[PDB]
Amino acid sequence: GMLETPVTSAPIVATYLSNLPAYRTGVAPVLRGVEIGLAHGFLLAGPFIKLGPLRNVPETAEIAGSLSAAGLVLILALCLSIYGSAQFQSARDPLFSADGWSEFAAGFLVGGEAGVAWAYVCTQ
Amino acid sequence: DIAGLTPCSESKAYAKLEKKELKTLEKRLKQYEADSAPAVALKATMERTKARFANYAKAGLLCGNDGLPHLIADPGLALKYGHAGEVFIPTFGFLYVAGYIGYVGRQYLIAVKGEAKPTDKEIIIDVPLATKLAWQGAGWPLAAVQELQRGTLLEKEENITVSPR
Amino acid sequence: AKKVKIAVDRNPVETSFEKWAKPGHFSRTLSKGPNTTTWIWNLHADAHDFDSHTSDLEEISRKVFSAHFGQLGIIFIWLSGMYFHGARFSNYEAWLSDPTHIKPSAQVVWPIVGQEILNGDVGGGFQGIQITSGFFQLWRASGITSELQLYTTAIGGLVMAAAMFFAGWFHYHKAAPKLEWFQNVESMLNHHLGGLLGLGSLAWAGHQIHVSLPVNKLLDAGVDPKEIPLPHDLLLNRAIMADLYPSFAKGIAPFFTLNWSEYSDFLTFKGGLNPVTGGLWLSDTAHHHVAIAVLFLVAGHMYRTNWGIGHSMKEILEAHRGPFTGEGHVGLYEILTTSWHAQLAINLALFGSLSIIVAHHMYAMPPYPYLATDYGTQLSLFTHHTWIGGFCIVGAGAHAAIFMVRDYDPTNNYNNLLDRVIRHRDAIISHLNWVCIFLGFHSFGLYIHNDTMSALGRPQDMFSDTAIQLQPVFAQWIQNTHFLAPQLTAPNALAATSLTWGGDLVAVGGKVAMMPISLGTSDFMVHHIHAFTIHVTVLILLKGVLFARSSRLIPDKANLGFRFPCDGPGRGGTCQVSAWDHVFLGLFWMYNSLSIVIFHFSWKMQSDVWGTVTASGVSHITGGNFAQSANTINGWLRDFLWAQSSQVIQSYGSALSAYGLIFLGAHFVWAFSLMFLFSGRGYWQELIESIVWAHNKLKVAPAIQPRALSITQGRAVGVAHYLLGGIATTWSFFLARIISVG
Amino acid sequence: GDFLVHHAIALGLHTTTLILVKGALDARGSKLMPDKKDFGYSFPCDGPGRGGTCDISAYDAFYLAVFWMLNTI
Amino acid sequence: WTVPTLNPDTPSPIFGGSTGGLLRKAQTEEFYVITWEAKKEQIFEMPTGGAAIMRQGPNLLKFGKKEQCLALTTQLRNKFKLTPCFYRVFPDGKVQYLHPADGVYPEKVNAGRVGANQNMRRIGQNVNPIKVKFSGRMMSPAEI
Amino acid sequence: MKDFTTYLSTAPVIATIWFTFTAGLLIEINRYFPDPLVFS
Amino acid sequence: AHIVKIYDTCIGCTQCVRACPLDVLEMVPWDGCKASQMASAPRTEDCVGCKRCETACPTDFLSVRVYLGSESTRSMGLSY
Ligand code: CLA
Ligand code: CLA
Ligand code: CLA
Ligand code: CLA
Ligand code: CLA
Ligand SMILES: CC1=C(C/C=C(\C)CCC[C@H](C)CCC[C@H](C)CCCC(C)C)C(=O)c2ccccc2C1=O
Repeated sequence: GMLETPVTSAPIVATYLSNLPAYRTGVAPVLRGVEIGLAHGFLLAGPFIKLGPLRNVPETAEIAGSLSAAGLVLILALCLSIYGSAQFQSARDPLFSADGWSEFAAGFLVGGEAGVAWAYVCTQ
Repeated sequence: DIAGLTPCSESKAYAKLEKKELKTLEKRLKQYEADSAPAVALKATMERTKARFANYAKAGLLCGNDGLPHLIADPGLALKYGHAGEVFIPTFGFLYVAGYIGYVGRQYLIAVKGEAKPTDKEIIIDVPLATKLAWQGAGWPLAAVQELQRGTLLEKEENITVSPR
Repeated sequence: AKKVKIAVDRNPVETSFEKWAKPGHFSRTLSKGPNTTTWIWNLHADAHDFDSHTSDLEEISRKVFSAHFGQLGIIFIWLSGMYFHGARFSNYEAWLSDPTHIKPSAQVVWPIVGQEILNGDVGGGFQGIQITSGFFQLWRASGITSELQLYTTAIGGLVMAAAMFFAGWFHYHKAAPKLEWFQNVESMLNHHLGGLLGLGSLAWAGHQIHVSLPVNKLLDAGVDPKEIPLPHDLLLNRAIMADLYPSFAKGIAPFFTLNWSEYSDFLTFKGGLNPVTGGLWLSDTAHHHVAIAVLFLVAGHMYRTNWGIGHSMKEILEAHRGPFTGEGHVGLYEILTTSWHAQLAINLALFGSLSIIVAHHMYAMPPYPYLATDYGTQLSLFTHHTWIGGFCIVGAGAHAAIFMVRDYDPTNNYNNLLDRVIRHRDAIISHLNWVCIFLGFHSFGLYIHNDTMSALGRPQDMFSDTAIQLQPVFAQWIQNTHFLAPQLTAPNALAATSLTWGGDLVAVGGKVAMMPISLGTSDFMVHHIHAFTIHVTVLILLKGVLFARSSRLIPDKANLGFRFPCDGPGRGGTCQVSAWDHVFLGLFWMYNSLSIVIFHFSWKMQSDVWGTVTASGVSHITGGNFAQSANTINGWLRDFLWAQSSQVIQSYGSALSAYGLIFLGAHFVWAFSLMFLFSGRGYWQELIESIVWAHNKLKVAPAIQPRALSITQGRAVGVAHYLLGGIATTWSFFLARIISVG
Repeated sequence: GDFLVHHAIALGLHTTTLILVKGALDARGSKLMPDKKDFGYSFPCDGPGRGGTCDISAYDAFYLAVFWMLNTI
Repeated sequence: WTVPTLNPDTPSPIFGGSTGGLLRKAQTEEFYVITWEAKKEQIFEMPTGGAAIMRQGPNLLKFGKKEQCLALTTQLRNKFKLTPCFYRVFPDGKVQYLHPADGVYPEKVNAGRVGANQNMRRIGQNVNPIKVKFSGRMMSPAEI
Repeated sequence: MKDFTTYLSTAPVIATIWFTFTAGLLIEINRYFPDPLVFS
Repeated sequence: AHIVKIYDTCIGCTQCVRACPLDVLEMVPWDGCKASQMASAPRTEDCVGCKRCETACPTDFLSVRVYLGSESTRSMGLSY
């Protein structure tokens, strides 16, 4: 069969993945979308603020960077939505279905924008 | 003169060009000894440079505003004004040699086609035959024309393979 | 316990010219003679492919052994010519008197068709082509002081060349070693470690201690070369040597009584560069070769041959067995004693990597007198030995794939290191694939980021020392550690090994020989370009080796062979799947990667190291513009290629005008090659059909049927012309530039 | 100076015409591929057999001729 | 001769495994199974890379595409003089048998086979492309 | 000796001698008649 | 699926069948040649278009011809 390896087949690694929102079955797709969106949205603000074109402005740097992070989350939400449209047109987990993914994309937008807003509040 | 050109012997720019080249050689000369090996070589170069500029002027070439010789290719203009040696005469000089080489090679190729194994006569040259054909090629224009008139120069259309059409 | 012994066969082959008159005799396919022009190319392509002519390993080994004598004989003719031309057509004797003002020259051209202008004014009342091979510096270091000494070496070189060709004939036609002889790897390593490298190093130490050191000590003192004692007078008269080095007054007793400190006067550990000549101390170099001699002589007593003591290489390999690697190194010993290609793959890899290491160490630690201040020699030697290393490494991939197709046998390799590597090749190539993509974005993307920010008028947004900074902190730490090594970690060394680490510059004849090299943002960016282009070359070559036998596209690629064009247009198209084609593609990337290496070296040296010393300070050739300009692609185009190519394009009418011609001609050959790379033989075979018709019409059609080159030969002809044109273009550009200004 | 450049232009026109004209007159077939018409204007190749047939279609003759057109212009 | 029936419980060679094996296609579209009898335990080369030991008696392997199965078949027949046969297996559980289609390898002529895609003319007797134009789809003159 | 003279008759050997001769003739002519541009 | 056609110049050498790496071709009885057998292409849905069969055919011009056509998972030679 496939080449066995500790990275591919280890107990500690398997348990960690099984607890991630993507693999945690039994949770509504919308809730998983919010949990995933919040984590990525919070991180997405970092690089824009520190290395953006308006990084050296004292107060505008925080606003401009976070506002660009919010924009990228919006674009990503569109990518999630159209992916579901193309992939699911006609199985065990509700997420991998036309109904499930549409809820998942909506949750990501709500969670992602909340994370970007929450990141801004931390700064000011 | 022809096409607005002027004889190099009467060209101001042509004369100035010779001084520039000789001046460059003279400048390098004065950093050596009188009869050292480098000095002798440089003096020899200067002699050839002076001879070259005299020969081209003596040949009656035409120089442009650049002061460099230009050649006349039209046979009528060349023979009219004595420029036959630039392009016209060398034209028939080359064709004789070019036809010589081509005719000799064609004679050898026909000669070995009659042999049992022509391919082995091409990688491994039959030197005695090649030398024989090399000397007889001096009369190629006569032999070439006689083949044309007797109709043995070209293959028949029916003996040449062609693709579907 | 097969004894190690000499074993030969008497008169294996007859010496006759019969087969000289039968081309293709070596191969069954070509022995029948030509029918199409394809036969001619096949004759030269397969001439040295011994492994395919016969299946007998013994016959293959005997041809390899004698073909190596022919290579040695050719090098001796080449070496003899270099020494001879130094004696008869050089200004070496004048150069010894005034090394800092006279340009080395050892080639003279005849006065024909006006080519005598290439005999430039080089100094010493001599006219000739300036050489960048560094032979004058090598001869001075060894102690050569007259053209007679050069002449005798050339005559000895020809005698050695004759001996090498006799040996090849003797050991193939008269006394050919048997296969069991060639397979004494333990014995060969013992002799090559202690005998070739070991005694060779000791013998050269003898020359340096007795000839080079005394002669160069007086030359540096200013003594006229003609008034220096001859090397044999130094050898016969211990009184003379005692004057230069008092340690010689005690003879060899200190060596045998272990009072080795007595020899401190000529066996030194100074470090740094000799201030008078700008090269390494020869007393340091002598102690180096004495130390290296002992290390290798000890190394040559490690393997067991006939007297029990020693190691068995098979036993070492089989003992190194771990939990993560299955069987381990089992089976490698049989692979490496029955496959010449496997041996060649290893040796080319390390021999090429060594040639690249030589280039870095020789420029940073100039080992010859007056080598450093001769910028043309420094640039040429570094660039020459980088190119040699590059080609050898690509060959290592080529002959690793040949082993994989021809000499690999699954029965002998089951669950060993070799087998397990093949069983996760997708994991290796997929990860190496991602690393290359990552390195391409984060190294070349930075240049694109800088070029766009600069064009937009946003210099503060660029990656540079005056903007967002990328400091090689790790490299800077190492430079400082080596600079302070003599204080605490190498107490008995007087100076740092190189002046690149730090300290003060050494200037010879008003020119900088070596000075500290600073690493900044531009150096950070260029280095990660090197890592990118090297990693990609590994990807291409390693992919070819791992997928030589099969892939998910061609499950039976081994049966097709090592060198085939494709498996047809099916499966979407399978052009260039063979392992030979991975060498073909790998050559382009090796050329791409080494071109940046030699551009990096050329610009960095001129900008930051090379220059003229004056009262105010050091003025460099390009005035320190590397730091601010080499962070954009536009900077390289304008400041490096466009500005420095001024010398080559203005060369006409001077002694350097030859480089101008080759600069254009190289551009031509390179573009000519794209005809073979961008086309396919289908077009050309149809074109020849119409051309053949004209010859048939005139009864002048050849008996050997014209054929368009094969698919593989089109790719081989393309890459050879592409490399020659590209490399020759840089070669002309470098020499015309550095000779003109350097 | 104009003499040399004009003759280089003629080389460009004649060579580009050669490639394009061959691509058209040989489009329907050739000795190496007598029945090329049955495959169409644009196909990859006929495989490595018969010595190799890379760039044998009439589409490929046009493809090679574009290079010479750019060079000429 | 009758069509063999595949036995899913057939033992497989001694192989550690590799990364060149089946992918997600096998679980969604199809995969291929090759079976044969081995006279003695021997080492052979896997078309996916590596070496495997064939058990004495029946052996069974699974491959991702047909060409991989027929590549192993060539190795077993030419070197080991064996007579392997392989199937096409679908995710729904259906099994399709092929090679040898009728029990005799195609290289050997056998009565009962019906010629397919045979044109009783030469290549040079095909019609011109103009005569098969506007036939509803791109059609070569050879098809008609 | 027959085989050796056969080897000298091979295409690469003949071409080397022939072009060595041809080149030498052209070089020698330009040595005694330097800079020929017009027949004159 | 590609198109594979056998023409009446076949001499029944069987080389095309041996060359095929996907068992697309087979030999069938015939009376039009000395060998009394002809090549057949019953399983063209498995053809990948390698043209190894055309490489192996001795007749001039070829007696087996492959016309690349519509692509699919099988004809594109994919294992994924
Ligand atoms: C490649 C083509 C070509 C071209 C464009 C020219 C062009 C020219 N030729 Mg040349 N010529 C050529 C080939 C060519 N020639 C060849 C192959 C030969 C035979 C070896 C000659 C022999 C020749 C002679 C003998 C003369 C010219 C002359 C001329 C000039 C005017 C007449 C002429 O030829 O008109 C255009 C050209 C053509 C239509 C092609 C055929 C030209 C024939 C062969 C010559 C015509 C001469 C003409 C009747 C002279 C009348 C007197 C004149 C002062 C008006 C003109 C510069 C005349 C001259 O020197 O004028 C100053 C002249 O006397 N040519
Ligand atoms: C005059 C002496 C002599 C003679 C008559 C023979 C005769 C023979 N040898 Mg022997 N041989 C000799 C000397 C001789 N050998 C020497 C000196 C060596 C040591 C290198 C060898 C090594 C040797 C080997 C290893 C083999 C032979 C073989 C042969 C046979 C065929 C050789 C052939 O086809 O050569 C024709 C080949 C050439 C003329 C090429 C010459 C290559 C040399 C090395 C010059 C290289 C120049 C180099 C490329 C220059 C750069 C090129 C660039 C400027 C373009 C034949 C029985 C072969 C054999 O028996 O096969 C069954 C065989 O495998 N010989
Ligand atoms: C391989 C390297 C090498 C060689 C060949 C030499 C050689 C020499 N060294 Mg040097 N040396 C070396 C390395 C070397 N050295 C190193 C690495 C060091 C650093 C430790 C030194 C340090 C050093 C010192 C300090 C001195 C020498 C000296 C000498 C000379 C005399 C040695 C002596 O007393 O020998 C004693 C005896 C022998 C070596 C045996 C000789 C055996 C002969 C050749 C046998 C001949 C037999 C034959 C059948 C007879 C001919 C018959 C025929 C005519 C018919 C000698 C020229 C001495 C000298 O004079 O310097 C100027 C000296 O003082 N060396
Ligand atoms: C120690 C070095 C070494 C040795 C001993 C060999 C030996 C061999 N190699 Mg390997 N190889 C090496 C290095 C080496 N290789 C390197 C560095 C590379 C990377 C470029 C390769 C890449 C390589 C490939 C890709 C192949 C081989 C093959 C072979 C085998 C046949 C070679 C042959 O017939 O050549 C005959 C020689 C020629 C046809 C002459 C080539 C001339 C070149 C292209 C000229 C280039 C320009 C010139 C140097 C300078 C300008 C010339 C001027 C006239 C303009 C043989 C076992 C072949 C094989 O089948 O192996 C099993 C094969 O396919 N090698
Ligand atoms: C300048 C010419 C050029 C370029 C840009 C590339 C680029 C590449 N080659 Mg190629 N290659 C070239 C010439 C070139 N090659 C030539 C002439 C040959 C023939 C010898 C090859 C042969 C060859 C081989 C055989 C291989 C490559 C590989 C690669 C890849 C290296 C790793 C990577 O992904 O880097 C990152 C990509 C880049 C640096 C490209 C430029 C990226 C820009 C600057 C930034 C991105 C733009 C941004 C998103 C904005 C887009 C906006 C737009 C959408 C509106 C990469 C795609 C290797 C590969 O695939 O490795 C995985 C590989 O195996 N090449
Ligand atoms: C130009 C070209 C050709 C045509 C090139 C050919 C046929 C090679 C020509 C070599 C020389 C010029 C011909 C043989 C010369 C003889 C040795 C005779 C010479 C006699 C004297 C003049 C020396 C291909 O065959 C080809 C194949 C595959 C991909 C690309 C291409 C490609 O681009």
